[PDB]
Amino acid sequence: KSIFYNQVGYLISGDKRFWIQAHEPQPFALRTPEGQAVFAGMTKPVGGNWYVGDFTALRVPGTYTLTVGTLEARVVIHRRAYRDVLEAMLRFFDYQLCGVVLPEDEAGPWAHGACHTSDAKVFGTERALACPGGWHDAGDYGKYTVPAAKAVADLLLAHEYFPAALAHVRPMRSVHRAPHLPPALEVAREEIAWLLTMQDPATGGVYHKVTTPSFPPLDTRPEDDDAPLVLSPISYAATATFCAAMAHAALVYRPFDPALSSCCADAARRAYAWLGAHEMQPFHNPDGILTGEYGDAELRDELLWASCALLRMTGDSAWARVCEPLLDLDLPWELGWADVALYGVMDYLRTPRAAVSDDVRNKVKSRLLRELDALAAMAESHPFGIPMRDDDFIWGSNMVLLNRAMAFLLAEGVGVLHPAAHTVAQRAADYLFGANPLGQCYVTGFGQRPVRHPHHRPSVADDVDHPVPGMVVGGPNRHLQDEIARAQLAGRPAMEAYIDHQDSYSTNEVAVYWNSPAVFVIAALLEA
Ligand SMILES: OC[C@H]1CNC[C@@H](O)[C@@H]1O[C@@H]1O[C@H](CO)[C@@H](O)[C@H](O)[C@H]1O
Ligand SMILES: OC[C@H]1CNC[C@@H](O)[C@@H]1O[C@@H]1O[C@H](CO)[C@@H](O)[C@H](O)[C@H]1O
Ligand SMILES: [Ca+2]
Ligand SMILES: [Zn+2]
Repeated sequence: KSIFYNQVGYLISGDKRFWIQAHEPQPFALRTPEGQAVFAGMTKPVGGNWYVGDFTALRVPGTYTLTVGTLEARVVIHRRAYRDVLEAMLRFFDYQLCGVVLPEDEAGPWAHGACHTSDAKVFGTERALACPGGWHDAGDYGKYTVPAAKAVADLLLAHEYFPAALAHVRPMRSVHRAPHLPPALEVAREEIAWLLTMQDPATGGVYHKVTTPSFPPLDTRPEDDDAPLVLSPISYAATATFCAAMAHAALVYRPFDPALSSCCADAARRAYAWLGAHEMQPFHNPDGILTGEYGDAELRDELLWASCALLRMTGDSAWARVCEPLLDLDLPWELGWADVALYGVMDYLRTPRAAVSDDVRNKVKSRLLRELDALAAMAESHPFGIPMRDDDFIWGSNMVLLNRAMAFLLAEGVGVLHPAAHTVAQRAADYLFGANPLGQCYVTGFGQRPVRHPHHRPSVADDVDHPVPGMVVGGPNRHLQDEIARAQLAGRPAMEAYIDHQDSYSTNEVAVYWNSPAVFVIAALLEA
């Protein structure tokens, strides 16, 4: 029996809330560290056992003691409460670096030598290839094209939308090339550079992944993983998500790295030439390969994103001939990793009005507004005010929640101003930081109940005790898709289907595409 609140803190000019399981409204106070009362209010019902306490009006920064009943919590008010967590969430990408020496001056206890240096065999051939750099996908050391495209798309979007907030954070600056680009672009260049090695120079097709034939033991240090590396076959999705992320990078890097920008635009075109010459065939793990499949039977949403990305890159009206029919389909307007349509929607809507049908544009703008209203309706009925239903608590539910928060924020930039946008973003950060039924801070190294045992090979393998900070875990998953979850979590409601245990990969794994929308959301809150 306790207080559920944002364990990282609150913004001076932002919404401040706490939750408790109660039966009636209770008086509550916020005190200074000495004990003097500064704010007083009454709790109020929100659904079931849930009562809220809103202390938004308390604008004087500081470390306050919140008291309700006999319970006590330590809360923090600061003009930049989330800067530290944002910096850590952005440094996670530098911790995930493959084939790069991470020095102790930058990485501290989690420093290591260059891992996965050896070349990879192209599956079913004797041909080898060097595909170095990039990020280890998650808790495993695999490098997967499809989810990598989402991680890049998100960081580029965060820099485009919130560069002022991102300017206050510092990545592992000493491992990147000089002159130093803005923080998010410096971190994302590494993954973009790697992604280019994945494209077949012969055809323009992109390899789905570069992984060892199977998952090594959970206790493997990055440099001790020495099984042969295999390039899984070229896939439609890998190629289409690559084209999309590459054209986006071409626009963003134009004033910062013109050579990379040019290199990315040509790589996107060749990848689009591959799409029109090939069939929409889903990927399936070939015999022997037992690593993450990242499969998807629906590939029109990837074509939509790759077309719209090139439409925004070129600014050519000719591309709308291909976008506009795809924009008419009943595809889920989502932010990945498998349903990517919203990225295409965004790219289309952020293209000059002259190159698009003003009527298709309005229909697209209207669908998005209805989509936001549906997310807003869910948040209005959820006691934590998050656009979530019990059935949305799936594998990587924190990404579902963050992508939804991110959907509201992206829309603010294409004239779709929902009155719920900022509340939803605040509630999503509160949830992530401990305002959930488990009182769990879903980020490592932060809050009073941080994640101590994630499914992360460098954090399990090392003898440090504390895991790498700034890692966002998948979160509660009702399907119980691992032995530890099947064992400990049967019968538990959707939001409580989480376990802080290293073997629970379905609720406790970390990932590059789970940290990326967190970076967007946190930067949005700081900026506004
Ligand atoms: O479900 C597949 C994996 C999700 N990403 C990283 C992997 O570590 C997860 O996989 C499995 O790793 C296990 C945990 O040690 C090992 O037990 C298994 O034999 C793999 O399925
Ligand atoms: O758990 C994060 C990923 C670690 N590397 C291997 C991938 O299989 C893991 O991914 C997720 O895989 C799941 C199994 O197909 C899919 O259910 C999830 O939506 C992915 O996050
Ligand atoms: Ca898809
Ligand atoms: Zn590596």
